[PDB]
Amino acid sequence: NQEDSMIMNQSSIDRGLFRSLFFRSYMDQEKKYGMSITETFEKPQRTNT
Amino acid sequence: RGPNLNIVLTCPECKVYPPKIVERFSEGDVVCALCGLVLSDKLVDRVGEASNPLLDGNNLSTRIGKGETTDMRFTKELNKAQGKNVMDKKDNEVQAAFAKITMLCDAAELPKIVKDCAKEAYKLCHDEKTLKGKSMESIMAASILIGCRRAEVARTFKEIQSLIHVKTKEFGKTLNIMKNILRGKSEDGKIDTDNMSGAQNLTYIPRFCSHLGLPMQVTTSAEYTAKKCKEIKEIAGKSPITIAVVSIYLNILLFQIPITAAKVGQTLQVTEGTIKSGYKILYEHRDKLVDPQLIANGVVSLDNLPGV
Amino acid sequence: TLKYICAECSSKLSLSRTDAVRCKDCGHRILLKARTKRLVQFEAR
Amino acid sequence: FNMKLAINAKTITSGLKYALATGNWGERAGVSQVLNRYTYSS
Amino acid sequence: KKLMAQIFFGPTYYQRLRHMVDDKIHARARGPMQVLTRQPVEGRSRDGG
Amino acid sequence: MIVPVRCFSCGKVVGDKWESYLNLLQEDELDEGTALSRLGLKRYCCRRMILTHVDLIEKFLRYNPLEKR
Ligand SMILES: [Zn+2]
Ligand SMILES: [Zn+2]
Ligand SMILES: [Zn+2]
Repeated sequence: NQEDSMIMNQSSIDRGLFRSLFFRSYMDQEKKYGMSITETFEKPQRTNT
Repeated sequence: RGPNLNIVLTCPECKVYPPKIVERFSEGDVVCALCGLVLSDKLVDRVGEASNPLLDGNNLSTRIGKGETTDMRFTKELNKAQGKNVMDKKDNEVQAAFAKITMLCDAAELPKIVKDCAKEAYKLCHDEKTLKGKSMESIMAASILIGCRRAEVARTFKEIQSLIHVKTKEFGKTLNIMKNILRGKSEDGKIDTDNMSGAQNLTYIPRFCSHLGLPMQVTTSAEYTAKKCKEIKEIAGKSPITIAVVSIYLNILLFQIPITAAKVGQTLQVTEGTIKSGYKILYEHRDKLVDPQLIANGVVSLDNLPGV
Repeated sequence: TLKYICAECSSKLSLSRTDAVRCKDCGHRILLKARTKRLVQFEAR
Repeated sequence: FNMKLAINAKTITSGLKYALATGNWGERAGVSQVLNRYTYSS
Repeated sequence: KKLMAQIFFGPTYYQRLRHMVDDKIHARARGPMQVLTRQPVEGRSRDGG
Repeated sequence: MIVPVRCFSCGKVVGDKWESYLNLLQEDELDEGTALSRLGLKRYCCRRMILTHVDLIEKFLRYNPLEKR
């Protein structure tokens, strides 16, 4: 714990001390590039993509 | 008709063609999936500006403006000199048309996809021998109509005429010409789906109901009534606007909303006599014009519809 | 088709790639993909 | 004269949106920021 | 065995801060390069140097 | 959000005493110190576990379920 470090109890951590949830969100849109080219949400195959 | 200048990555050792190639982007490598040999290394993943090469083609231009220190004299004259360029004059006409299309599409509260399609329709259909004796207003109004239809948010002729002052005859002839041009460049150079057809009445109902402030349940019933209204030959030939309005009116009185035909026709700019005239035809087939579930539950009964 | 859930009326829907993203009952425009029905394993630590 | 074209509602709508989306108070910087939601006190 | 000294011991309110090491540790042997200068790219999230 | 199962420091089970703790506070009109000792929580490590717990799950339960069966 020298020089601004600390010792934490592993047993306390095991029981849930200072445990947290993390959430991350991902955004995506189906853009239309004018009148001809358009995108779609799909599961692409290796033979056509 | 030109030099090849094509690079194809293949494994010299495996010699299998075409090869299995994996792009280890994190490692910056292109490696043969079978033997592991690396084929190319040091692959690459504001300093520039973006442009759309579908509405502007190839045209790089830069503006002239003030800086942190600037004299108005130089700015005024440089803009004066830049305006007098003969080559850029041709495309400025298209850009000016784009500006007015954007203004019309923005004053109409239309989505960005609509104006992009409208501008693309203008560019493709412009600079052709067929559309040279027609007013630019007809061209713009027709392009906007096409753009709205391509976006599945199509409007009506009257709605577009509310902004762009063009009478019906020129509007129709220009629209027919532009559609032929787009079809012509679709084959030689897609364009249309089930939506391109004129009637497509089901698309109008949600907005017409919104203008009247009806609940969503009535709108869905109106859509069902309009969808089934095409089985009757005595009404099927009517305009899609009347087909949608009469169906909406039929449901308005079915759920007993206190809105009279005098205002329904005044709001949707449709003659009241036409509304009531069409309503009479949409009374001999009521059992086929009301959703079975709604009558089954008990929300609506057919005796709430007055009979003449 | 795949099953979704309305975010306001909690109605379970079945949409295809052609159907519009909207609740056919109440008209909401936000749908929640239903939870997967395959079991998921978790350590109790 | 078409009153629907004489008045462009987009002028008011964009100017207020652009100035609030960015911090650029014009047509000063940093006037609008993404609200911290890391914790209630934040 | 007893510690020769006596320890100041009691409850204190501590807070878990936003900085976690697992969101900072990153190493690069080789990886993508920038298009212009052809040097390692910037950013841990992009496998940068 | 909900009561911890164990005391962080020593691991004594404290997740079976929340309702007993609340009932002592409400119906018996006991002070929180007396209630903590009546529940058998002697070490101050265990006392702060129940004394400083915020029951947020009650707030979360006010929102209507995302998916009803
Ligand atoms: Zn190989
Ligand atoms: Zn719903
Ligand atoms: Zn304890």
